[PDB]
Amino acid sequence: GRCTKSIPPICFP
Amino acid sequence: IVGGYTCGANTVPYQVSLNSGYHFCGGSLINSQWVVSAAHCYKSGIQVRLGEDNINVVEGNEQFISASKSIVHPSYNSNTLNNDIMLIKLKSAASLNSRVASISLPTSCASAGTQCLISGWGNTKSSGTSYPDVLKCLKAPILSDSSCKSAYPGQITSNMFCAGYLEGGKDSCQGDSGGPVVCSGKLQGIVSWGSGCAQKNKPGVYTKVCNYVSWIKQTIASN
Ligand SMILES: [Ca+2]
Ligand SMILES: [N+]
Ligand code: NA
Ligand code: NA
Ligand code: NA
Repeated sequence: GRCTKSIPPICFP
Repeated sequence: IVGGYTCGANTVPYQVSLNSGYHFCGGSLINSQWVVSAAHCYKSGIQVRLGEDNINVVEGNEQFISASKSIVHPSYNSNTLNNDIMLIKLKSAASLNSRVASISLPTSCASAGTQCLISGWGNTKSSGTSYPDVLKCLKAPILSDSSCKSAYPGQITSNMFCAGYLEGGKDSCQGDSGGPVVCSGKLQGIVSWGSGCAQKNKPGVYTKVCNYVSWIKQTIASN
């Protein structure tokens, strides 16, 4: 869903 | 980058890869010794890779330089992603040439509808994963603030903007974070976040570099 575009993504609920 | 094109070797000479034994984020060279990236890309062990095209082959033109300073904005908020900016100082100055070149900072913020170039080595698929060897590029417009906020209610701060598309198919994606959004020759954005990649009604969200030009200058001058 709502995620940063890094490897790996950091996502939020 | 989903729905983009192969840039061509060294056609985006300010694009850097941040490497920790793998590419994990992009960045933008702003002078011979400083790179702009995203705060959420901070880690130990950053090697900046300049002059890259194929990140998996030593082709010529690469410069690999360790970070010596990694400076996350002091007010970065890791839950809202406000102030999603980091400065990296290189251990030694890069050798500037036609393939390794800085990008100018904005003198003012950009208007909606301005076309920009977004680039990176991130995933090229909106469902599943495919990581490219060579740099990918996407032309994308800045969206209006009101449309950005309609798409992401309660999440867009004054330090963010949306760019891309609403019909799906064209966006930045995982592995593009930290890299450039350049609009008429100025670094206006940093790849930050979104709801998925290239999804309908969910454009990419980017850090608004024009709000940080003074902070960048003051930080570089003091370091
Ligand atoms: Ca290479
Ligand atoms: N929108
Ligand atoms: Na990582
Ligand atoms: Na979609
Ligand atoms: Na200043």
